Amino acid sequence: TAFVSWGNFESFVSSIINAIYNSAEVDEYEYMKLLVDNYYSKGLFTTVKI
Amino acid sequence: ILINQTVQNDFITSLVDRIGLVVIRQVSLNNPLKKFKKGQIPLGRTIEEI
Amino acid sequence: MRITFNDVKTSLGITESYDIVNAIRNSQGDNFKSYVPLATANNVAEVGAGILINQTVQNDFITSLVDRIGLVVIRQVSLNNPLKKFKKGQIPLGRTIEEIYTDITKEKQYDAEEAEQKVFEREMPNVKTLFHERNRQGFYHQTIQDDSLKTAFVSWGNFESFVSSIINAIYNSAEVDEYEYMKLLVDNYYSKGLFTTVKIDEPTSSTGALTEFVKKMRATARKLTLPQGSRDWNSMAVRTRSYMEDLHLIIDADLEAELDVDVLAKAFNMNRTDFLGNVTVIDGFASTGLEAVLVDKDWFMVYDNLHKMETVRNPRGLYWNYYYHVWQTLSVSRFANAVAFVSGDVPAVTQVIVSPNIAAVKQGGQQQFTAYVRATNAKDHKVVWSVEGGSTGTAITGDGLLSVSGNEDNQLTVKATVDIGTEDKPKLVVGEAVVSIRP
Repeated sequence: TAFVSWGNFESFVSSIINAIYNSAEVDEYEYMKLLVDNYYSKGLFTTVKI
Repeated sequence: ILINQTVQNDFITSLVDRIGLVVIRQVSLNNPLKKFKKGQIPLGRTIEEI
Repeated sequence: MRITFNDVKTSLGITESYDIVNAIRNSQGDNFKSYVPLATANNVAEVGAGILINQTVQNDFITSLVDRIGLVVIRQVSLNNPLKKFKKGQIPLGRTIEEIYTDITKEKQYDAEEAEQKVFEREMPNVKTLFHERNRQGFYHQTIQDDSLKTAFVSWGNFESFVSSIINAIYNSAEVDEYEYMKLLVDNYYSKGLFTTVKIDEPTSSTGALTEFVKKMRATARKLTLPQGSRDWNSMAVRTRSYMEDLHLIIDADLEAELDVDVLAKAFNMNRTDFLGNVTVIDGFASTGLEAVLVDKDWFMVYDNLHKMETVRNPRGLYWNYYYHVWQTLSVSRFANAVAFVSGDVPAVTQVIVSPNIAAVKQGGQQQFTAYVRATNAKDHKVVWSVEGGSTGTAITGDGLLSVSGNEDNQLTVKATVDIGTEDKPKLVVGEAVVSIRP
């Protein structure tokens, strides 16, 4: 009921799957950053004072 | 409905609902007394009856 | 009839600082000593600035003969508008434009035992919309009295050139107005507090302040284009990214000159200091604090609906009337990145954005709202949540979770408030969302 053209309907439909993949990529980046933060939190880095 | 207002679809509240059909009503009127009419007078103004 | 003028002086509308003739005459070793040997100094001085109204001058040898006009020059001018590359196509029919964006979702943990009873569980995607419409309708009117214009010219070339210049003036005026409208778009967007404000010290106070401006510009430009995206540079607070080839920075001429003379003429390897995005120089902004604006190409939503020109003739007055009608839509998109570099005293918090701005919930329903605070400093501010439905049993928690009363039917407004003022005079910044109720 929100569309009057099948092209717009399908174009809007595909964006949901695209958003799913974007969310997956963002979460992967966040996990990779959390690895470094956790390593520092456990005190296993070599700390140089600046 | 007199004077419509914007309506959002139930699945997604951001999208708005469109219109899918417009119809133009057409009527024709006639007068029933046209059978009592006489011809035309191209030139002149007055009719004399004797 | 015969329109004539009498006893008009050559000093029409002139306020002179000093009399140059008197300065030359009363010169004793002054800087005007070089003009003493000149013979026709007074004659040159009284006419050199130009004459506004001329009169008949008789020939100096034969009094009866009258001096004639030797040369006639007609000046032509063409004006354009720099911001024409940002215009979109045409809209023949309809009025409104709808823009739709969809955002990312969340993650859930794997649970085989829990999956037994939740196979058909559903959760809706996050999408939001923006709307634009036509808002400019204008016309330009010009009259031409060609038959009565013939006595002022002696050559058909001059007559045609004058008529063509009259015609071209309309297009020049249209171009000027279009430029002004598209500058007003940016001024209005800033005035409504929708830009992301970057607080600089001053572009003219000191070289340190100017190089700090350069550093902040480069940092913001880099931050705009990260591949993973961000939701800190747009008014709709959606996760989006930009591209360096699409970023446009608009500045003014005094800032450009300050750049060139201060941090480029003394900088070895100047490529480490110059501007990053595509640079456009305008004649400044009306707003007090604005100096530079960095936007995305898709920021502008300028379309045109009508461009036509129609003429009419007066058979009794013997003249033509030309009307040039222009209709346009002038709007901007809140889904694009838009940063404004502002120097001066700006508030700590510029705006608060509630991510679901339109919602619809059931009577026994719940809804989660998220508030984004656009702060110009590094201090973190806390929000307070409220609901103005008016009925008992409807309440919002301190984390933005709203629960609706089981028996009510009223429109609900959710309000997130931040206090940036001091005691006895609070300064509140308010973000609002609208909620509809289903039975």
